[PDB]
Amino acid sequence: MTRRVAIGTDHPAFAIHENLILYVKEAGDEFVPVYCGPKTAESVDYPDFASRVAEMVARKEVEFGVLAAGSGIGMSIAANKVPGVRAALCHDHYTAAMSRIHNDANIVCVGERTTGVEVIREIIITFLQTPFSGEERHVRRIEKIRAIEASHA
Amino acid sequence: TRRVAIGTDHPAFAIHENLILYVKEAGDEFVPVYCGPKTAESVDYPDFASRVAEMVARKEVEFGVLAAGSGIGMSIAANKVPGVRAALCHDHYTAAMSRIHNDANIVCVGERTTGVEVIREIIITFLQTPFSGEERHVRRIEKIRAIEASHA
Amino acid sequence: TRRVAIGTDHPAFAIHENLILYVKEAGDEFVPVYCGPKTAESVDYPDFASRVAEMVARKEVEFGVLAAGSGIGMSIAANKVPGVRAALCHDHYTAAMSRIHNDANIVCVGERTTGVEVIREIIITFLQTPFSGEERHVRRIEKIRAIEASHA
Amino acid sequence: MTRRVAIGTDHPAFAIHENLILYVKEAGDEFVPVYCGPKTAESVDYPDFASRVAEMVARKEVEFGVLAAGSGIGMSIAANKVPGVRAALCHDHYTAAMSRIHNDANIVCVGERTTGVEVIREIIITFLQTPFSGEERHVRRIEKIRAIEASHA
Repeated sequence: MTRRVAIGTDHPAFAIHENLILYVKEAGDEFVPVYCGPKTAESVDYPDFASRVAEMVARKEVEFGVLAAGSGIGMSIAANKVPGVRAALCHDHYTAAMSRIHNDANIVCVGERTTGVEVIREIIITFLQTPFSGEERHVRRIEKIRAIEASHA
Repeated sequence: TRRVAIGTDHPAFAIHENLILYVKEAGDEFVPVYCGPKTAESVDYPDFASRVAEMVARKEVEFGVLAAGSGIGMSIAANKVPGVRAALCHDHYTAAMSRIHNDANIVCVGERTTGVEVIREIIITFLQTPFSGEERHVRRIEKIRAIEASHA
Repeated sequence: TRRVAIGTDHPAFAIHENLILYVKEAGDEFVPVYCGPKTAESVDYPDFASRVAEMVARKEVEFGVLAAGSGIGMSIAANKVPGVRAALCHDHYTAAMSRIHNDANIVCVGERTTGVEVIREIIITFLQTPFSGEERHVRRIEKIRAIEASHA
Repeated sequence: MTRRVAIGTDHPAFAIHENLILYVKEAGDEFVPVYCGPKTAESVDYPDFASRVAEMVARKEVEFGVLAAGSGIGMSIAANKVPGVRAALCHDHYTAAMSRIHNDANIVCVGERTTGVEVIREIIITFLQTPFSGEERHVRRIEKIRAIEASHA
């Protein structure tokens, strides 16, 4: 009945991982943060934690992923390489909402070096709270994304 | 000659001629190859993403540009193609860093989120900015390829 | 009835009917009063900023909306009018916080920087979000009035 | 021959004031940061430091101002109430450049809670390095801003 939300970061975004845990809780009591990012401030490679969270989402161990890094760009590239993952790099409320409404995104990506924590807060909450629309055209398009995955499997 | 395949969906069709011009503005060496819809009628972004992304994957063009409503769908779909690194950019900084850190080969923009002058800036910056070639970045990009390999 | 004066310059003239509609979308109580140019020919933003800002200052309308290329000129000029608090917004968060913290009475947007769907979001959020009325915010807003007074 | 750049913040942006000093220097050796923000992390009111920096710019004690706060919105409202000041709230490279090119802005405002430090870095550098265009229409429009000031003096 509650909804698990896996969280990953690289090194620069480690400073805000408690923030991320908190922002997930702020979305609602039904959202459970599962912190899977570095345990310390040590330099890491983003694809390893993108992969870690992405696989959890793909295997359905969690419903949602949060990936925070310098820019979030590498996070969104790495995570989308995992089949079943729809990872959206968001920079504001609008992209966060539309990633859910149009793309039924299951991973939100943000940049610690690009986006202020209060906007990251807003992004995480909006992403978790905004439902997928279910509308015919979006379903068809998401299915075409799945078709692209299959053709390369 | 550095060829740049351009794809859009319906809302971004209205600015396709802008994208063609912005690519050229990046320098004489940059050659736009328009692969988007030829009318304003509604299409599905993954069809145009795939088309551009396959061209990049297969080395038929060096770069792609995908423009849609938000660009989010474009970046999800394009990245499903092995060898693609598609970066959804919303400013100069992300456009630059996508090349510097990630050696992105596709740039994604939202026509409904980002004004055309910033889209212009994004495209020019993306094409002009070189990959750093720095050690850690090369290692991380290979790690992306190792994720692809693990699912192929 | 909560009246909202709308002003633009030339690049934002193309979306003036959008702004009129976005104001209405904020709720039935919101009434757009268009005070921008009536043709696409080039104008000077401070003329339209002043016009809208004077209406807000004089209490003839509750709110203003200024749309230009970047909105930066709009926000500089509008703020030169005593009683105006003009907020240049580029997303939902700034639009909300301009009302919550600053009790902004004019919202400024760039047609060349910010896509129309985000402009739509900015306008709706700006108009719908109430000022917090919190103590520190009231004190700081009065401090803004004391800066005006010190130069009048 | 060098160019003084006054820096102010409120409380939340105090954490990054050394960043701001550094970013001004990064624009070039000709740019001299003059830190005028809070000396400590104590809660302050943004208009007081906006005023402080704005007056310095208006009196021409410095050429440029940097104001960093939560959102930067209040900073840009307060600073523009000082005659002679053209304070631009910027959130990216484009607005930073155009504030100089079109508006000959003399104060840049940023939000610590909205904009990541690396974008703030880019904003400050672009603002300081980008020249005013001098073009006829911008001069006329800036003069109309001055005219608005006069009519309320």
